[PDB]
Amino acid sequence: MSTEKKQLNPMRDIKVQKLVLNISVGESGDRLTRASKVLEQLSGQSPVFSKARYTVRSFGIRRNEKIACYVTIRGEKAMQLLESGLKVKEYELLRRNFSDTGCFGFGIQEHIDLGMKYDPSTGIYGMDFFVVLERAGYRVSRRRRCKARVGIHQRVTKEDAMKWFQVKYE
Amino acid sequence: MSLIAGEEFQHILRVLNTNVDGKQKIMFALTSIKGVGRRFSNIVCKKADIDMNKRAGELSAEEMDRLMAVVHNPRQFKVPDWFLNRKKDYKDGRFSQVVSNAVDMKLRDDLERLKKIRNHRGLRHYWGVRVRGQHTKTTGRRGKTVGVSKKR
Amino acid sequence: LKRKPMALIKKLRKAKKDAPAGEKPEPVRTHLRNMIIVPEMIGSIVGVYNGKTFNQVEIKPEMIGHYLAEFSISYKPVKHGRPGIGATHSS
Amino acid sequence: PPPSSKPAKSGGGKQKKKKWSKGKQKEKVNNSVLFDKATYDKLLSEVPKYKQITPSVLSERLRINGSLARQAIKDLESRGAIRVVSVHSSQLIYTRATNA
Amino acid sequence: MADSTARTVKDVNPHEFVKAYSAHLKRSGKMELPEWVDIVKTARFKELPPYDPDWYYTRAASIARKIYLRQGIGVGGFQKIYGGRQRNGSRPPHFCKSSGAISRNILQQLQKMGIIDVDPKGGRLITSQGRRDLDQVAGRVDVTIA
RNA sequence: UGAUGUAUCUUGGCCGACAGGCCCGUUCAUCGUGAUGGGGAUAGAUCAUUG
Repeated sequence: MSTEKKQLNPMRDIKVQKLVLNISVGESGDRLTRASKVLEQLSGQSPVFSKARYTVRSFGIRRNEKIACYVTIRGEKAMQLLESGLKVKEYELLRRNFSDTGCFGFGIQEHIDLGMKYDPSTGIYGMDFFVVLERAGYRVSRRRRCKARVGIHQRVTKEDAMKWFQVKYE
Repeated sequence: MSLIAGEEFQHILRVLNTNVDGKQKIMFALTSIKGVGRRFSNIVCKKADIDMNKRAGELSAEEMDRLMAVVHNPRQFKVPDWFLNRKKDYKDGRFSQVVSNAVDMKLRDDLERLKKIRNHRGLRHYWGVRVRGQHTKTTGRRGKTVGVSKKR
Repeated sequence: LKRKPMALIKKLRKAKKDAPAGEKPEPVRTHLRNMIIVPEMIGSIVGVYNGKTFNQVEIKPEMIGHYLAEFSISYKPVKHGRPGIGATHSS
Repeated sequence: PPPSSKPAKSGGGKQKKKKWSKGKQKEKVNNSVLFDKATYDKLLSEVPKYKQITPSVLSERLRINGSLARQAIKDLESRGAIRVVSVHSSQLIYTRATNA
Repeated sequence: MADSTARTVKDVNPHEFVKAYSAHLKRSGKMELPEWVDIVKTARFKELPPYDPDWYYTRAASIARKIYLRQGIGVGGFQKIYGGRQRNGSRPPHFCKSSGAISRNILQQLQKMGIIDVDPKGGRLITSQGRRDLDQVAGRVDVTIA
């Protein structure tokens, strides 16, 4: 329903909902969740434990147990992450990783970034940095009481996404 | 605490990716380096401005940074394919050095290669037999399975 | 494309046979067509006869041996006249 | 006294892997913990009164300190004059504190 | 002061000789490498970063004790002496020497200085000057041994 | 009882990393007893030479 043709912006322009940096490997294969250390450094705040629910067929009977780790960041902290993260995968590159929904994600070792290797006791190769982009009004699908779906009208587009991010430092 | 000339420290690299070496002198440690012989290792340190006896793990940040860049790419050395861009697939690109995960990754591209091309090399991989010639007379247990009871 | 004299490899080029040499231009000028029944294996590849129907006899049948879009800076007998030797102890 | 199992079409049995492995050294030689006093006084200095002279390697073994690691320690002490070494080819030799 | 010296240029366990000599060799004007070394010159380990005490000198010094007694001695006489170049077990080598490039470079610098001359087939022969530094040094050494 | 580095048909010598192609004719830096600085298996890239 994209209504652009008016007299526009400041509510329309994109913002960062979140950056989630998530590891998926498992326990035992590298450790407890020790690339939490590496997350800890790159992002700047502590990652939180990922448990699983549902199926595996492959070892992974324990269910409730540590297997993964994540950092959902946002404000300045997400952006500050983007700046370092944004520059490492090369550019430019590419429409395919963007969804139509207007989010984009990439992989690489935590060791990419400025950072000491020396502090991370382990490095671990890859897992999604995910960037959630959205308009101001999101708060309607998010907030509890008066949830309303986000309309086609509101929802970010890959074109819109590429533009706002391509606007900045890549 | 009081700032003493090197912290306490110890260190974790990823360097290429995923890899964490230590205990060793830098020259000798680098040999590990998914990129070096004993021959290579001495060169990179002095060019980089790193001593022999300095362990790679004890070093300060910028000394390590210079390592990470110099190995894959550096001063009076280079490497570039060239010829006329003609040749499709596979080539050499000019001795990938480089080395390490890019080389293991290209070593797959190279396995995959021969096979579609339909050369005698590729044709051997599909079969699973060792490609650059052994005695055969015995030995090759590895090449396509364990000792497999009698036969028929 | 672009192309001109001189090409790489590793200690092969000089004088070479003449009977397969005289044969090969002929399908250029009178077009792509039938395979060429040549046992002669010592004829180093050259980019003039690119993308053309060839055969070689490793021995009792012909084994069609196309110059592809890939197949050149390699050696002629590799292509389809040893995979028969090899294939039949991997079946 | 026995070996291990026996091979399998493959194959071999082995059985054995070790203690381990710490005293990695040269890293702990730089940072203060082993370098400052303790290694010198405890290992090196404490050992000497019981036996006036000891070979470096023997010292190596009892003390469970790397041959390189207390080569450096020894050298510092030597400068102090606390210890006096002699020589030998195999980097082996003898370690003494004081003659007396 | 002479007595220990003289002789000792000859008879003294190298190892203090070569060491002793290399420091005296440092002073000289020359040592142009024109970047030939770098490509992969010697045994394994052995590219020339270490070399400023460890290869270059001890090599320059090296020829020099050899030449007095051995002479006349030529480039093949040099190349060989350290080297292996053993017929392999085929599981080894071993290392690989060169050493036409190596030998050549050490001999040129010495000639400019006036130290070595070449006979038209017996290889090059010690000058008055070449004996004169080698032996006046073999002088310091015999004292340090005894 | 180790490892490695240094030191202890051919040639002259100019140019080269092996591999060539010519003009004449035990000492001690290291090794820390480490499936590694052990081990060289294997596979790929690629240069010369015998032919």
